[PDB]
Amino acid sequence: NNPLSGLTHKRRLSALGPGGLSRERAGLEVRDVHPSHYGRMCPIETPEGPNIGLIGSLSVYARVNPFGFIETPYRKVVDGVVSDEIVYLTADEEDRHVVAQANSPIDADGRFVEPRVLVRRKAGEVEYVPSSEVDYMDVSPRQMVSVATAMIPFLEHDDANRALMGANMQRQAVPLVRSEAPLVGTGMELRAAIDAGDVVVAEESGVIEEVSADYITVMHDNGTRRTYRMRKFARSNHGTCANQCPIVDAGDRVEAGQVIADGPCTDDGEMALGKNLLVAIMPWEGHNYEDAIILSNRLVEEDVLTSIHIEEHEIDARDTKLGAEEITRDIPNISDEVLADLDERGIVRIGAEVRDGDILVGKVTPKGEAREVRDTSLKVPHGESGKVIGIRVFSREDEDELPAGVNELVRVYVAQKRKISDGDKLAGRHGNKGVIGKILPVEDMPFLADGTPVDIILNTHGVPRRMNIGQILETHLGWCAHSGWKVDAAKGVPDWAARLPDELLEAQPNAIVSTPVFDGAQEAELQGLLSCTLPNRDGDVLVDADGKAMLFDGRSGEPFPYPVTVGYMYIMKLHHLVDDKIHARSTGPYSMITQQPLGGKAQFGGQRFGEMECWAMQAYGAAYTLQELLTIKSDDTVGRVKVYEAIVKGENIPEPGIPESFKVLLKELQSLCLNVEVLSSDGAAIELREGE
Amino acid sequence: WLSAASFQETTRVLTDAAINCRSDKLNGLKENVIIGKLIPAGTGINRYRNIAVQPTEEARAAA
Amino acid sequence: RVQGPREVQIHLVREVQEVYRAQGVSIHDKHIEVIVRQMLRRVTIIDS
Amino acid sequence: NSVPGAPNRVSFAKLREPLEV
Amino acid sequence: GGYDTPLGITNPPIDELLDRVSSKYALVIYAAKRARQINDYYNQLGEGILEYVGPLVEPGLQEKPLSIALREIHADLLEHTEG
Amino acid sequence: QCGLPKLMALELFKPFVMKRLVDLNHAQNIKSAKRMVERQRPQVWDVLEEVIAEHPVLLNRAPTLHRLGIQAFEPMLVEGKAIQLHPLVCEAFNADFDGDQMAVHLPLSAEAQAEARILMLSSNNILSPASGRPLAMPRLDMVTGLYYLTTEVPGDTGEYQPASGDHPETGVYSSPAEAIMAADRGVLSVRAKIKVRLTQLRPPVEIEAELFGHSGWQPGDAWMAETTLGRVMFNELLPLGYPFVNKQMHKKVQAAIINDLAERYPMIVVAQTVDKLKDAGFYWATRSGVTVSMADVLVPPRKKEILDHYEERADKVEKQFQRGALNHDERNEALVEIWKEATDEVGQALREHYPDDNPIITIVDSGATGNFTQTRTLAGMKGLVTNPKGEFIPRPVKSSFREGLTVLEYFINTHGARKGLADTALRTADSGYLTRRLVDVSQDVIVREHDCQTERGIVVELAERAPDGTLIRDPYIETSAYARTLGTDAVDEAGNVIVERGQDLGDPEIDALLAAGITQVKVRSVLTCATSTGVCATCYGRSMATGKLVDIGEAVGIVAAQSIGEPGTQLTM
Amino acid sequence: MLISQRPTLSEDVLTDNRSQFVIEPLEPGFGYTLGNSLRRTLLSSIPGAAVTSIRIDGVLHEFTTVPGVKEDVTEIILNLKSLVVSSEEDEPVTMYLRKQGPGEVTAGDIVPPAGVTVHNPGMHIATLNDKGKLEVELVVERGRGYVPAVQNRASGAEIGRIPVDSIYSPVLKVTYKVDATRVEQRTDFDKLILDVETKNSISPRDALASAGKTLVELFGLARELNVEAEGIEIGPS
Amino acid sequence: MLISQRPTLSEDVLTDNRSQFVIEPLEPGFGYTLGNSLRRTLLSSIPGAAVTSIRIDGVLHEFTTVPGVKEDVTEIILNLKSLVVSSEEDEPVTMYLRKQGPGEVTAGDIVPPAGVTVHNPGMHIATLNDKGKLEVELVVERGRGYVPAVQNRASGAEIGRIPVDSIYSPVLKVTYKVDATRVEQRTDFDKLILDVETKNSISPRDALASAGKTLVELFGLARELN
RNA sequence: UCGGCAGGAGAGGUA
Ligand SMILES: [Mg+2]
Ligand SMILES: [Zn+2]
Repeated sequence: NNPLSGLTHKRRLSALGPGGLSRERAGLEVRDVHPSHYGRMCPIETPEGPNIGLIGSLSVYARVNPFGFIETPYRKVVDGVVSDEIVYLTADEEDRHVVAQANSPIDADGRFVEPRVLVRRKAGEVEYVPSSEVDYMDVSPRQMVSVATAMIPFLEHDDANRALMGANMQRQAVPLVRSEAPLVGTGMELRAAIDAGDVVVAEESGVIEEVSADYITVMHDNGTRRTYRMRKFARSNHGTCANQCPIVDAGDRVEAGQVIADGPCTDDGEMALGKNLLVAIMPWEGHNYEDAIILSNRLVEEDVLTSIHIEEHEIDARDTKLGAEEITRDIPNISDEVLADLDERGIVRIGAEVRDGDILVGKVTPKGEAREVRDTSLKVPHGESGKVIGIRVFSREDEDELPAGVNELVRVYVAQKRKISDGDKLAGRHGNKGVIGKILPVEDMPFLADGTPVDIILNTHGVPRRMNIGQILETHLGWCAHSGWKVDAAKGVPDWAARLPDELLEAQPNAIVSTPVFDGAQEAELQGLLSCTLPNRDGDVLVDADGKAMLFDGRSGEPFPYPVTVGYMYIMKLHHLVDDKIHARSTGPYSMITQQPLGGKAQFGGQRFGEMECWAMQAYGAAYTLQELLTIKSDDTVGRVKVYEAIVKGENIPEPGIPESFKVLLKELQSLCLNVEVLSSDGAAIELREGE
Repeated sequence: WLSAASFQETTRVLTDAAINCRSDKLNGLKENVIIGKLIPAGTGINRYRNIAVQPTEEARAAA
Repeated sequence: RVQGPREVQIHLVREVQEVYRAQGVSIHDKHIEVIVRQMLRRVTIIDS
Repeated sequence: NSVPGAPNRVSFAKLREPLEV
Repeated sequence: GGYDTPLGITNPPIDELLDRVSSKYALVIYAAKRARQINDYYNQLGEGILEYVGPLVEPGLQEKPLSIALREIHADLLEHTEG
Repeated sequence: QCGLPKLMALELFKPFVMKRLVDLNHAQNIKSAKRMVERQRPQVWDVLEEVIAEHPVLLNRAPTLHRLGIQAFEPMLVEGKAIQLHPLVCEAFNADFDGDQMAVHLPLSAEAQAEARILMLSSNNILSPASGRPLAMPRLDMVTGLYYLTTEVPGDTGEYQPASGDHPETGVYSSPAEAIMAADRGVLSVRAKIKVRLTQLRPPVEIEAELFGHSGWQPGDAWMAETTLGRVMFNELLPLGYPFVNKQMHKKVQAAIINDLAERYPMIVVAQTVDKLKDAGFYWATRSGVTVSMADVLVPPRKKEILDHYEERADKVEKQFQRGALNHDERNEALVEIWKEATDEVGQALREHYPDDNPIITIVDSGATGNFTQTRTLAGMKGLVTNPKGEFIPRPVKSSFREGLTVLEYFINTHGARKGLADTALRTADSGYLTRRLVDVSQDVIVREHDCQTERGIVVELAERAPDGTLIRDPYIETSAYARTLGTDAVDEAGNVIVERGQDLGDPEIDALLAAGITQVKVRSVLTCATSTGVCATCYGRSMATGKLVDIGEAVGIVAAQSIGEPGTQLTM
Repeated sequence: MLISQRPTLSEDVLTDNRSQFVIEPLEPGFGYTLGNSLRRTLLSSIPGAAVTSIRIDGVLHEFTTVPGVKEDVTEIILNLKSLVVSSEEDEPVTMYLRKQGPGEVTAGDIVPPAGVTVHNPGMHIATLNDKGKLEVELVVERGRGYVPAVQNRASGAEIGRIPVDSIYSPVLKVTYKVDATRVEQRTDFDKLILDVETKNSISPRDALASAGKTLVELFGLARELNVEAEGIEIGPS
Repeated sequence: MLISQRPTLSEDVLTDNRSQFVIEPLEPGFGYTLGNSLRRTLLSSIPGAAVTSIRIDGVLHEFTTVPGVKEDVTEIILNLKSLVVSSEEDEPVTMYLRKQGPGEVTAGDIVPPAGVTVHNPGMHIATLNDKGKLEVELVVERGRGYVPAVQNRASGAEIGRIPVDSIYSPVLKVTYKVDATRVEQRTDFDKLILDVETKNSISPRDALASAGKTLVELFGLARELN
């Protein structure tokens, strides 16, 4: 789906398989966070369904023994002073030592400031010992998290369930036609893109000689020249697009390890899975009721959230006992008006716009020797469309490996561009999740004092009861980063900015910052930065010291009576689109043994009316609806046709007959040497075979 | 035996019914659902299923 | 056997309602009586 | 940091790191 | 009552339709047998001679026979007996 | 009403469209009409507007845990590929809007259409069939809007000032229209106390008795009200003959009003009234100023002192153990008993610091959502957590989520946060088997007659008397004595009878019995019915879903199994 | 450019002083552009006249109860503020009401100052029962909208000139709702359904006829900066 | 007391794209609905011109790369969406961009017809090395609003034409501010200060006048009774 | 008028 999902798949520890456990046998004690998982397994990233606790992820600093036991590093301390010697310890060796905590005040020399520190004793017992017994210390606050959990800013302000959902939903984002890096990040996004391997890096140092849209030529210092090719519009395992673009000039000097070309979800070497949008937190006429989302129309007129999806279709030409199938344009069964987009070989031409029920290749089957030709042509399935971007034909006569029994192969690729619409799923990094309820014109949207409309509206009733307050902090910091700030130091550095670095005392508009996962921006710092931001073109400050702004109403014109929270937030598009979930059916294919409708969307199937849905019908008292749903719509072979004829002709619906599954059951019972018979009011078993 | 065979322990109930030569009268909700008949509740009972409706004399005379 | 049929139905309809009332769920007593009525419908033969 | 060409992303971190991932 | 005018499928109001019948299970059969009589009249009038009665109340432009049956029931123009 | 995509309604209604297309001379044969429909020619978008007129459909969401998981609506053609659902049926369907899906079914014959239009219509199914409480009720945003509107703020703009000498009343209004015109100019606030002359609103009982006495001909009779504008605009939504309320609309008050309307009025005015309550709630939710920022989650003022005191009290116990007095369980127990009082002092300081016009307070004080435990966790201190075995850890979490937990606190917070999800996932597979077992045993109980004329019954407690001589109402009387039929007449002190045999037990009968010195009553119950097969209507009593006596032929057996099992995933034990 | 489908106004007389105008079909988005400005032009632009001050006799101070009448001064004000009056003059006029005797003083007793008229001469002002006399001197001026009492400071000439509020508007309650219609295969169109309720001195149809003449001359100051500007033609009537 | 001073308009020019308009003295209250009526008519129904199709020579679809250009066709397309064009004729007009050799393709290399004028002679369209040429044929049309891509085989076209999305609004940002005069002696009024910023095709005083024609012609189906 | 099809197992997900 994207580079993060591919990287996460290769770091998974699974407790099932040929030699382990089962989803049914596993109980409730194998799905718990043991105290010995600290530094070896992530306690947050885990599935949400029946596989909760049976699948996990390796931590960032963990490594495996030559025996199979996971290790983790520590810093050795002696005489109350932290050294800089790293030793890797297994879970069986760290229970005989006292291990300190990562968030511990350390002076310049390396002595603990606090008299007592929080440690971890033998059996995972947390205690407050006086700092004079410590023997080891953590290496970093992010030692216990995985690579996808270490990408959520302000993680310590979020509940465990919401961080779990945020980590699971960061792997479902789709690549967009244009990418942009977060305004507020964590710093893990740079080495999560190089190690994933979806970028192009230089293996040696040199200058760039030639750059085009599909190749880069680098001249090395010794004399050798190396050229790198690109994958333009390639289809991934899940139908997404994998496109690489160069980000270098024609005279740049390149050092070994530098990123040369971008990738699917990459912006200048760092992973970018979404976009920055201006948010307002307020209810709006009930259109964002119960986790719905309101969008703007500027996100459709400017292609902000647009993705490319590619499809692939195949067909095979083989021999037969009556002849040999051949691919050709000549088909004596269909007209000449629908055979205008085919070439002299029976295939479509590149650049043609196909639609549902259209023709892709033309193939006929002989029936034996004329007038023996039947029609079997590959056609576009129901509800599909898009341009044709490539055709790959394999033949037997041109010395190509082919399965035995077939003569020719052909593949057709069809691509489309999808915009945002109602029913599509959006998400954030903190657990926010909902479908789009409405898309509004830009004149119907609340706007700031200078006339800037907002891009998305989120409801305030869902934040307090779910304990994910990291999103509000993210919006505050995003607004501060977007606008830019400057701290006054005329009378010395203020008291709240004592611990800030010297490069964070001033910033430019559209700046990028980084807040690590467990050591980032405090709240005094945010509160002090919210009152230092720069003005806009005119000397006005729209957002006050609380992070709230006064908005106008775009439908009535009057200002809203109270200030509303405004800011910038990072929004991703999830791979759950409504165009792939709509389905309907009146009649179609049926089964073979029990002549019920088929199942599934690809086979044009029906919807199950299960056991629990019959109890509701019986509790309502609806005796005719249930009978019709169970006989003339599922199994009554003779009544289905009469019902269709009556509906078309406008007459009354006939009386249901008897289902076929009952007869199948009776023959099943009779095949186990059971003498089951259907009697009448006076004996004289009924035949139950029709025929008269 | 039809209502008990579809609940649990199909083999045991089928064996006992075969040995005892039991007979089913098909007078329940589950059996009427299985064989494809009107359930004996709600609008499927005799009082409501045999209603006869005809226009009143005055309305028929007027029109 | 000690008390009689009438007291088992009170003990049952009360012990079942306590569990649901502890967590704050309101169900009428006429819904549990329908199911308790079906639990006492048979007789065990001593001598035939 | 530690990568030849990378965007300049300033950080709020107050602790130093003795190891690289 | 003191209600506003109903629209669409909620006309006529059922609290008055239920005053002409014994329960809500007999109204279903009443309406569903008058609708079938109306449909038989419509589909047999253009062919030959029939024995049923046409809509006792003035229909609309394209109205379903169930709506006409319910309007006839509400206007006290029919009668029924129970089995 | 619902909303149906055009491309789905075209496929669901194909034969009806083919018939209409052939009838209107838009095609020649059935095959031609089929091809034209399948090709989506522009001639098929006009017949598919009278084809689907007054043709109901059925909407279903899985799991179907009770009757209201299936309901019948009237389709409307919308633009898009998603179905539009009413906000007031989400409680019955148990459906949020973060990715759920529902299925559509189409009735065909006349009987199925009549059943869908009469038995299953959404506007007919408002009361819950298990307890008789309303399901289609305002919630969440509507509750906040209707609680903001009907709130009285002392000392506001343009309130009533009973002045003399300088100027008169200065704040008495002659009609609601004048009050609205004044509020459109900024002179008057919606939530400011005023005096307004009302003409078309029914006065309360005491005011009516004092003024008109015999009756209040409210179409044109004028009185005086001391209320706000929001209360008048709220009472203009209730029916015409409903007396003035004049109260703040907590969720309990709204539920009481809806229940009274459902029990005293036809079922069409209730459906017409909830739809305009939803409108007013949604309109006033967006102008109430509820928003979240990090400067509204106020912290306790004096918290570190409390914590230091309750940490010294613990270090004494620790010293003691270090020398020796207790073994281990005594230590852990006294540490738990110190860190279970420190969280309560923090709680009671947080519930005294927060003002009453805070956005976080008015969401839990209006009954919309949430508790105060979550508010204490967010802004106070999390407290004690549990180990994987299930016992409290003697070390607490002293930091709120507004300040951020540390690495170790966050790690030990997950031990009892994973157990919740795993047990939630394992208590959904043992409740559905209990429900399946309950349905099968009680599937042959059906109301068969009207009265068995039996004389047996059961005894109901119905309140008890204190030693002083004052009756104490039984705490559990709505689910044991209400909606039942008497078996013997209720007599008192060898006197007359207040109620007679064979009468339902509403609240008037209950209060009449209680105000005469009667405790023990004899009712008719299903446990003692004389009917051979099934039960009779009189013994069962009143149907909770409709509020009247039961109908001959109902399936009282499946509702009893779809009631006791519906709320079994909430039994956190 | 042309509109495609020309909107049309239609009325639906409910009562005698209440109607329901419908304007459809409106292009997507033009239902909220025409609603709030028609409501505001209807409720704050039509001129009219109303009582702006009274001077009841016998009240040097404490305005509690007047000798003889069975009502407090606040009920007298509430009953002398719902008078549908109209005047064809310019400067403030003056009226007088002097009824002495057991009876029921009504609006049919204020002698009109040759030019101003009372259109509802059947309303009850007070019930003089305890054999007394009422003498009220009112000042009826003209204006527009709802003006709150203009508290003065004459300090001498206002011996007891109680200032009242003035409802100059001839319209009393306007409400609007924007619906949706279908024109072909395109839904999401618009339909405005106003609801004007007036007094007894103007008809509900002259309001949306004199509120389209103070807005075709307020939005006509823009279409005069450049006469040829290529707007949107509506088509022949 | 009834006022008589009829509202009067007055403009002030701060640049060649931004302007302000004062409209005093309105009636107490009627100051925000006129501002919103004009902002809602200025940001929706103003006619203009936009490009609607391109035709490079050698390309067939939009999912490919040309030889010698450092971008694909979807980036030339997403960079040809910020071109401010103008027109005077109601019929499609074909422009022509033909550049070759080392350099950078800009918008000043599009030889316009006679009636079309490009107002951005300094935007970016691509970068060329000494191995590629760009031959584009842009089609300009007039209209109103935002119309999505007009499909290919649903308009009778060939197999080389690439449809494009067209935005026809010549306006960028509009806001207002009211200065209320709430004095005693009940002599109140208002004052609206509109600000209109247009892109570069229409002067800030021809957009207010197209919205004034639209609103002087939509509020006329009300005064048809009197 | 020729002519004409739809079983199992495993893995990962959404509510
Ligand atoms: Mg959900
Ligand atoms: Zn009985």
